[PDB]
Amino acid sequence: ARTAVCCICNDGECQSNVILFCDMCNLAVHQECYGVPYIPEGQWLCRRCLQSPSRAVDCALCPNKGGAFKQTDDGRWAHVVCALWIPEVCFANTVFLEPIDSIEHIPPARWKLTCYICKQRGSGACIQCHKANCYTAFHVTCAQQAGLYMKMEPVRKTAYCDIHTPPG
Ligand SMILES: [Pr+3]
Ligand SMILES: [Zn+2]
Ligand SMILES: [Zn+2]
Ligand SMILES: [Zn+2]
Ligand SMILES: [Zn+2]
Ligand SMILES: [Zn+2]
Repeated sequence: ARTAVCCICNDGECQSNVILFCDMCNLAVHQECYGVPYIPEGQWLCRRCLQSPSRAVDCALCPNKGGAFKQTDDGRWAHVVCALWIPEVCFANTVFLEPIDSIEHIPPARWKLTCYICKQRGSGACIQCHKANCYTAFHVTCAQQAGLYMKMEPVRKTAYCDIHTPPG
């Protein structure tokens, strides 16, 4: 395996929890952000390149492409980071961080919000600014690519619009 920031947490701090590179698509992920408890001595492939090596995939939860995908339990693909941040979604196995399931428990309202970053409605499940009584909505990956503050912390997962970026 080959051991640039982890595209799930956007942190470059490598260490016991290394950043792996897919030997086919050059995806870079922490073994703990993507669910890789054992690293192979030879080539490592992400789940997308194991299954759909010559075809990119769509996220079931956002309109954006690229980054780190797992299969869902219902015939789709989703971003790890989208599954992490949407409250009703989860991972069936929390060590392997797969499959992504419970997408059917997302309230229809999330698909009716308008992402204020890409301005699209109905193309993914939005989350909202964690600020009380701020209703600004965004896709998880749109918040990531736009550089909004997004923190997971022992586990609370708080994301903020640019008005409400918290002290730090
Ligand atoms: Pr299920
Ligand atoms: Zn990471
Ligand atoms: Zn790959
Ligand atoms: Zn996504
Ligand atoms: Zn968006
Ligand atoms: Zn806000």
